[PDB]
Amino acid sequence: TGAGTPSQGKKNTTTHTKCRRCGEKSYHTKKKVCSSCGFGKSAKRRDYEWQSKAGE
Amino acid sequence: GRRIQGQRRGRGTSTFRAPSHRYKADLEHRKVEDGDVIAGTVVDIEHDPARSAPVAAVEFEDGDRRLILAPEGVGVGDELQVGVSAEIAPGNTLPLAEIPEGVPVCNVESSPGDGGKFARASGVNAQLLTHDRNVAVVKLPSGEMKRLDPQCRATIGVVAGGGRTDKPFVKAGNKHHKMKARGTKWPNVRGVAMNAVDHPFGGGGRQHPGKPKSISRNAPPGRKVGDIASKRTGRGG
Amino acid sequence: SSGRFGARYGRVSRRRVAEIESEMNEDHACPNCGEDRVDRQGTGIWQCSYCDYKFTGGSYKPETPGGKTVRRS
RNA sequence: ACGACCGUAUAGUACGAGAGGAACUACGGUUGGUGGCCACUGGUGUACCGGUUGUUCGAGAGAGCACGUGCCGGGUAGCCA
RNA sequence: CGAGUGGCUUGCUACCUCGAUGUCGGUUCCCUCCAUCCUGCCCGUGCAGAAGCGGGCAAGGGUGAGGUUGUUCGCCUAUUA
RNA sequence: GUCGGGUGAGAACCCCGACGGCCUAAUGGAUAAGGGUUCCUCAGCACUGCUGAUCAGCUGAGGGUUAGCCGGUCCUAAGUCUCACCGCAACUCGACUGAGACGAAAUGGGAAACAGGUUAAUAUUCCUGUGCCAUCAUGCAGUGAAAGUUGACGCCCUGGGGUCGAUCACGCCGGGCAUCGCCCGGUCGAACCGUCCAACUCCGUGGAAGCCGUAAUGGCAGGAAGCGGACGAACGGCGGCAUAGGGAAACGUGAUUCAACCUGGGGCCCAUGAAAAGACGAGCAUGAUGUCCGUACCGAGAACCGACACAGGUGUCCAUGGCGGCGAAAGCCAAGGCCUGUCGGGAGCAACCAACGUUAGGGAAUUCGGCAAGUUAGUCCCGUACCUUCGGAAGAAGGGAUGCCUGCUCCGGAACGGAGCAGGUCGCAGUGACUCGGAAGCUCGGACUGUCUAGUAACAACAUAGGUGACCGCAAAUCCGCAAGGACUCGUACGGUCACUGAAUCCUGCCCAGUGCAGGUAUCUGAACACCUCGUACAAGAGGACGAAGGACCUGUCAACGGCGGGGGUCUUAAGGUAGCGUAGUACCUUGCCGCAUCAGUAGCGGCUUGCAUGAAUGGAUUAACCAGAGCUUCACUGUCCCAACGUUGGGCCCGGUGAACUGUACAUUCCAGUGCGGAGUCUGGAGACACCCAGGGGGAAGCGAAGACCCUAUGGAGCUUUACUGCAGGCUGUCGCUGAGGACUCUCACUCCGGGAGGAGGACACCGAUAGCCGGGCA
RNA sequence: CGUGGAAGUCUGUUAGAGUUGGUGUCCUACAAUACCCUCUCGUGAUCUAUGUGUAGGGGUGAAAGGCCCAUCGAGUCCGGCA
Ligand SMILES: COc1ccc(C[C@H]2NC[C@H](O)[C@H]2OC(C)=O)cc1
Ligand SMILES: [Cl-]
Ligand SMILES: [Cl-]
Ligand SMILES: [Cl-]
Ligand SMILES: [K+]
Ligand SMILES: [Mg+2]
Ligand SMILES: [Mg+2]
Ligand SMILES: [Mg+2]
Ligand SMILES: [Mg+2]
Ligand SMILES: [Mg+2]
Ligand SMILES: [Mg+2]
Ligand SMILES: [Mg+2]
Ligand SMILES: [Mg+2]
Ligand SMILES: [Mg+2]
Ligand SMILES: [Mg+2]
Ligand SMILES: [Mg+2]
Ligand SMILES: [Mg+2]
Ligand SMILES: [Mg+2]
Ligand SMILES: [Mg+2]
Ligand SMILES: [Mg+2]
Ligand SMILES: [Mg+2]
Ligand SMILES: [Mg+2]
Ligand SMILES: [Mg+2]
Ligand SMILES: [Mg+2]
Ligand SMILES: [Mg+2]
Ligand SMILES: [Mg+2]
Ligand SMILES: [Mg+2]
Ligand SMILES: [Mg+2]
Ligand SMILES: [Mg+2]
Ligand SMILES: [Mg+2]
Ligand SMILES: [Mg+2]
Ligand SMILES: [Mg+2]
Ligand SMILES: [Mg+2]
Ligand SMILES: [Mg+2]
Ligand SMILES: [Mg+2]
Ligand SMILES: [Mg+2]
Ligand SMILES: [Mg+2]
Ligand SMILES: [Mg+2]
Ligand code: NA
Ligand code: NA
Ligand code: NA
Ligand code: NA
Ligand code: NA
Ligand code: NA
Ligand code: NA
Ligand code: NA
Ligand code: NA
Ligand code: NA
Ligand code: NA
Ligand code: NA
Ligand code: NA
Ligand code: NA
Ligand code: NA
Ligand code: NA
Ligand SMILES: [Sr+2]
Ligand SMILES: [Sr+2]
Ligand SMILES: [Sr+2]
Ligand SMILES: [Sr+2]
Ligand SMILES: [Sr+2]
Ligand SMILES: [Sr+2]
Ligand SMILES: [Sr+2]
Ligand SMILES: [Sr+2]
Ligand SMILES: [Sr+2]
Ligand SMILES: [Sr+2]
Ligand SMILES: [Sr+2]
Ligand SMILES: [Sr+2]
Ligand SMILES: [Sr+2]
Ligand SMILES: [Sr+2]
Ligand SMILES: [Sr+2]
Ligand SMILES: [Sr+2]
Ligand SMILES: [Sr+2]
Ligand SMILES: [Sr+2]
Ligand SMILES: [Sr+2]
Ligand SMILES: [Sr+2]
Ligand SMILES: [Sr+2]
Ligand SMILES: [Sr+2]
Ligand SMILES: [Sr+2]
Ligand SMILES: [Sr+2]
Ligand SMILES: [Sr+2]
Ligand SMILES: [Sr+2]
Ligand SMILES: [Sr+2]
Ligand SMILES: [Sr+2]
Ligand SMILES: [Sr+2]
Ligand SMILES: [Sr+2]
Ligand SMILES: [Sr+2]
Ligand SMILES: [Sr+2]
Ligand SMILES: [Sr+2]
Ligand SMILES: [Sr+2]
Ligand SMILES: [Sr+2]
Ligand SMILES: [Sr+2]
Ligand SMILES: [Sr+2]
Ligand SMILES: [Sr+2]
Ligand SMILES: [Sr+2]
Ligand SMILES: [Sr+2]
Ligand SMILES: [Sr+2]
Ligand SMILES: [Sr+2]
Ligand SMILES: [Sr+2]
Repeated sequence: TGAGTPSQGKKNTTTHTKCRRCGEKSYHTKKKVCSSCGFGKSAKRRDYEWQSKAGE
Repeated sequence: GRRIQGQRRGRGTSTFRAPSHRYKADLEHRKVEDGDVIAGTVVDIEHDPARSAPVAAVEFEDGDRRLILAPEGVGVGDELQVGVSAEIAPGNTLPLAEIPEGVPVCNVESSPGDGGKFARASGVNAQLLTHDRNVAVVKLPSGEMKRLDPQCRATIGVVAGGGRTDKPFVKAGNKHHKMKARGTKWPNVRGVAMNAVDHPFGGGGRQHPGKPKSISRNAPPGRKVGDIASKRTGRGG
Repeated sequence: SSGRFGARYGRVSRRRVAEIESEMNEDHACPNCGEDRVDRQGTGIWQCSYCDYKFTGGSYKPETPGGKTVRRS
């Protein structure tokens, strides 16, 4: 079985959903953690300095 | 390189873990204060998934239903006694001090009250030899003379299920089924069949180890493979 | 008794299974009564069809050479 | 757009002690190549005619499907070697 | 021993191509060369004949089927002018 | 698909009818996920639709999903999270232990619903009829009440009960057909309430010394059969439900085989096959309450994933529709669905291509190689070799039979089950299509089933049982973490860790010098702290004394890394190649020599064999069985070949409609020679050349496609190795702190472990913090 | 002789799984791994759905340097970074 087109047919699992905290479709319904704002992981909002260029 | 299989083991992931949720009971000796007046009737003889040997279901006088490490000959209806003044009959648990010399014993304690550590596998037994006010010398299944506290409890008789090692597995499937009930990754791929990246014996144009197999005790995990601190190797000599 | 194994496995593997399973399937004398009615229920578990006596023995034998040594002392 | 070979007569002759053994010429054929043609032989021929298995149309009659003919037998014209 | 011709082998060189000119052998289809294997015409002979050996002109046509081997090469078989 | 017709400005493809087809585990029916309005209606054609469109999954506007009893909700599973505790420089980090919560929508457990009717679209939800569960309230009964049972369970074989379905018989209702009198459809009716009970188990009676019993195992004086009885099943029978419902009508009755469902018997395990909530236990009347969330539609060759209306991918139930046959097989046909695997028109329709049929004579001559194709084929009877681990080999091989029709026999309760007999009889052919092995031998490899490079390798590679060695008594060995801690482990040497070899059979020689590991060690070497000397009003520093692990040295060890020669009738460096096997998948020479086989055999097999450079768990030899593994031979077969022909289907060609891409410095009708950075359509000389267009097979454009994978170069990169350089973890060991009392010793009070506790074991050690020496490709 | 019905047992396009040859078709594809015939397994070390765990010098690996979302001799994203 090829890793391309024939392996795409099994993709009917729901993982990333609309988040209660930020509104982005990044709340992993299995992990119960948001990949965008960090809801479920931290009280503080997920933010990183690498999201922008070093001197900005 | 990459971490070897023995290093992946320690992490304790699913593949390396024992199916604990499928295990019956942690076969330990009963807790008595003194007086010995604790006895019970054997209700059933069950199979223990953890040790491939049988285990006996006993119902005690004070209403306690517990599984006990079954010696050979123990059947339904039989009365077993646990305590100091217990009868010297097969299947009874009493301290090494009260058990006579030259009598085969099993499920021996290391420290008094631990519930039993030694001689628990199928058909094995410890042999009680010398007595004293300080020490009870027991000969363990490996042939080692273990000096123990006479206050260490033990069950009389050899462990049940003897001669299990006598019949061959014949086929891979039989091994598969046994291994699925244990905390072991099976089948075993030889290191010599792997790549250099995966094991110290990996690599080469042909299959052979890259250095001698006898490794030092001081060797770090990732290198300690083959014959660990061997005093000698081979059959002859 | 190893005809189920066919032309596979070899002499020693299927000779030792035939011998062990021959002695396992035999008529064994019961510790309660004296009747030759003991059958295997599983690994190490033995039972008499007469008096319903369920007991512990060897894995394939109802009595091991080491189990008979316990009675002596 | 023809190349080459075998054979018969020449001749058991010329030549030669013998053994052996030609040629000119005239004939018949074979092989390779070449161009064309289908009376003849052969192939095809899901044109056509027949036999027959299974199933469906109630039986019969007569038919459909079974890979582009179910299978089997015969095969006209044409196209072909 | 001396003098050469060829450009099929091998070697030498590093001129051309490394922002790519797809390998060997085989096959299929076309053209060509002559240093001619056969066929035509010849000269010599240690040319009686028959069968040969050697040489000359000559490239019209022909030079086939197979066994081992990927083989080219080569070995082998039976045919063949 | 075709002929009529409908609607429309417009019709090959939108709709009706007829005729003709396609799909049968699906192209039908119900659904999970996923989609999200795609569902229905109306109005449309700018967009989307492989052509067109009046159609539409498109555009726009409206409408549509109704529940005590179907899911959710509740329970607990692997497991997840939160809080507390602890760690960490710290946290959104981290293991344990506690508590709490979360974790199952087809497909785990689970209080209770059936039948009909209705809409454009919902429906066990609405409506009609009937029924049921839980909770609470009132009334009556009851004082029992929690022990127990249930929930609740693996794999294999099998009996019994039994419904739907299917079929058979006969009757009734309706239809079809029209030489017959056959053929098709229907002949209905639930939940629920009540009742019946086979199997199992048990009791009384009885009294078997050989009987009882089964498909099979089995049962019994410890009490068999027989007899009586207690307990006791179906989604089943029976009655009600039902002058309910449904049907145009009749509105059946019996039977066989029996999915569902119920209930038993047997066998297997180095494998042992969830839990919890809940229910029962534990009555009856009447009445009230039963909220919240889901509910449309698709579920796929157009509603999902794959950028697409993608030939891909994607779970469950319908596995019992008819003939057929062993069959959930083929082929054919219903029910149901469809003509949307969605562009058409035309040409005996050429070449050429894809799929394919048939080819006389020859029969592998084809080719690296029988690649491709073909041959064989079902069932019964006869018969069957070498070898073998006695299982197998084996469907070996080889030979015969096979239809229809008439009348019968046997087995069985019977089948619309099976096995046979006699007579008759047709064809070229009776497994008539379909379905359906070609066979035999020698050699190599791996024992076998199994695994693998998702996407050029399925193999001889990996695995395997089996063999072997190593470590460890559990406060262990091995391993993970910075730590707190953790896996192994609900485990304990018949264990499990770390490695090697790789079924069985016969075996497994010699070497411990080097390297590795391990043990020992008079003596030698061996760091730091403390101690002593010198030095310094102190300090730096120099030296000494003592000396751990380690090393030197000695010993053990090869199923530990490995080694098993040159010379001569010892030498290197320990030994000097034993059984075997051998021109090997290992042999350079090499197509070795001899033989087999062939016309011819670098092949293959056998023998020999001085082996360039075989050889014994780096396992040697051998081997039945097995194999999409490598090589060879034979019989059979054939278009692989001699050598090609004709045909079939889809293209190709012409017409309507739709409508890309690759590629493009310029010029360009070339050819032969030459020249040129030595491989020119373009330069030079000649030759040839009127323009444009169609079809073709691909000679050239060193054709198109890709900043060469080869090679080298760069004080480029990465992965990997080691006795490369340098370091970092880790292990071992000494020393200092924790740390206490009286070069060997006693104790207990810190500290550690065991014990529920009392208390026990150990103990100034160990753990931990710090430092020093050694080892240290585990890692950078 | 029968009964019994074992087996990593055999035949099998049962369902399902796999992928040997054709080096066929396709190769600006129906398809960034497809189509067809052929072939292997098909009661077990079997296949499969859903839920769940293991995470990047780390997993996972019957070991092919295989696999970890068309990405693997060290995933992907962004940042270091011009
Ligand atoms: C037989 O070994 C060979 C070696 C090299 C090449 C290729 C080269 N030859 C011509 C150009 O140098 C280059 O062409 C390319 C790369 O397309 C082919 C075969
Ligand atoms: Cl084991
Ligand atoms: Cl639902
Ligand atoms: Cl039964
Ligand atoms: K080049
Ligand atoms: Mg225990
Ligand atoms: Mg496991
Ligand atoms: Mg292995
Ligand atoms: Mg490898
Ligand atoms: Mg390494
Ligand atoms: Mg090897
Ligand atoms: Mg090896
Ligand atoms: Mg070219
Ligand atoms: Mg000449
Ligand atoms: Mg010429
Ligand atoms: Mg409309
Ligand atoms: Mg509907
Ligand atoms: Mg479509
Ligand atoms: Mg022929
Ligand atoms: Mg040839
Ligand atoms: Mg073939
Ligand atoms: Mg009869
Ligand atoms: Mg060979
Ligand atoms: Mg194999
Ligand atoms: Mg191997
Ligand atoms: Mg592959
Ligand atoms: Mg394979
Ligand atoms: Mg092993
Ligand atoms: Mg072993
Ligand atoms: Mg030879
Ligand atoms: Mg040896
Ligand atoms: Mg380049
Ligand atoms: Mg290179
Ligand atoms: Mg580098
Ligand atoms: Mg503790
Ligand atoms: Mg390195
Ligand atoms: Mg999973
Ligand atoms: Mg490799
Ligand atoms: Na020259
Ligand atoms: Na060539
Ligand atoms: Na010539
Ligand atoms: Na040849
Ligand atoms: Na259309
Ligand atoms: Na009933
Ligand atoms: Na198999
Ligand atoms: Na040595
Ligand atoms: Na050797
Ligand atoms: Na043909
Ligand atoms: Na061209
Ligand atoms: Na690399
Ligand atoms: Na028998
Ligand atoms: Na295939
Ligand atoms: Na296989
Ligand atoms: Na990484
Ligand atoms: Sr596929
Ligand atoms: Sr899926
Ligand atoms: Sr979290
Ligand atoms: Sr931040
Ligand atoms: Sr324990
Ligand atoms: Sr305990
Ligand atoms: Sr190696
Ligand atoms: Sr030895
Ligand atoms: Sr003549
Ligand atoms: Sr003569
Ligand atoms: Sr037809
Ligand atoms: Sr046939
Ligand atoms: Sr000339
Ligand atoms: Sr000549
Ligand atoms: Sr050559
Ligand atoms: Sr040669
Ligand atoms: Sr449906
Ligand atoms: Sr229009
Ligand atoms: Sr619609
Ligand atoms: Sr819940
Ligand atoms: Sr459920
Ligand atoms: Sr029945
Ligand atoms: Sr619906
Ligand atoms: Sr599909
Ligand atoms: Sr129909
Ligand atoms: Sr269309
Ligand atoms: Sr014919
Ligand atoms: Sr041949
Ligand atoms: Sr040949
Ligand atoms: Sr025959
Ligand atoms: Sr072997
Ligand atoms: Sr795979
Ligand atoms: Sr062996
Ligand atoms: Sr040594
Ligand atoms: Sr020798
Ligand atoms: Sr063309
Ligand atoms: Sr099988
Ligand atoms: Sr099969
Ligand atoms: Sr191939
Ligand atoms: Sr195609
Ligand atoms: Sr391709
Ligand atoms: Sr083919
Ligand atoms: Sr950057």
